[PDB]
Amino acid sequence: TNFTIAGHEEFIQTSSPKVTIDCSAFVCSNYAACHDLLSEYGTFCDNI
Amino acid sequence: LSGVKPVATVYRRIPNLPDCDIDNWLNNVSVPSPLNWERRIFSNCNF
Ligand SMILES: *[C@@H]1O[C@H](CO)[C@@H](O[C@@H]2O[C@H](CO)[C@@H](O)[C@H](O)[C@H]2NC(C)=O)[C@H](O)[C@H]1NC(C)=O
Repeated sequence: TNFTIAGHEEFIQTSSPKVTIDCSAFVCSNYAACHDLLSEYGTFCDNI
Repeated sequence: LSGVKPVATVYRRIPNLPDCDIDNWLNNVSVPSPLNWERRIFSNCNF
């Protein structure tokens, strides 16, 4: 017989923070022997 | 793109052995004669 109007709310995720990782700073920071041994694995860091 | 090691190094470490203190014995106020030539052995110390 009598009515009213009510409101709700919701949140749907759409985006995500973008992350960028490199091998020149995570595995071998600045050393040369590590880089020489890392290149032995081939293109293992080109896929990440 | 791409993302050097300076030769300047800081080396600090607390010594584990005391100083030899050879200058204190050489500069002693008592000078032995050539017939005496007192001897002191220094071992396990830093100089
Ligand atoms: C439907 O409900 C609303 C809210 O309860 C009624 O509005 C109230 O009505 C009384 C009586 O006239 C007033 O004293 C209030 O001040 C009103 N409140 C508001 C927020 O408007 C409304 O009268 C009801 N309708 C019917 C047909 O019963």
